Amino acid sequence: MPHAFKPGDLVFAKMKGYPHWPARIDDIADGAVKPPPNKYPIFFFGTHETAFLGPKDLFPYDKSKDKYGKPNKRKGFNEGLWEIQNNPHASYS
Repeated sequence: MPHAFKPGDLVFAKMKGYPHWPARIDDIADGAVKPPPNKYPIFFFGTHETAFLGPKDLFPYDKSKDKYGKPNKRKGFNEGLWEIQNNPHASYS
C-alpha cells in the first residue's frame, strides 16, 4: 500500500497550462527556503525549475508513464523524459 510522498519519489507533476511533467520530490538543503505547509518542493526535469505543489497535482511515475510519458513539443519536456528515465537522482544544479 502507498506511503506519503518523500524526497526522491518520481512523479508527473501538473501545473495549470502545462502537460503533466516529469519531475521528482526534492529534498530541502539546510539553510534553504522551505515550502508552504502541505506543499512539496517539486523539481521539474528538463527545465530544472522548482515549484511547490500538493499531492493533488502529483502522479506517481511508474503508474502514470504509459499515459504521460510521450514526447511533447513544450520547451524542455523531451530532455525531461530522458532525465527521469536515465538519471533521475543526479545533481542538475
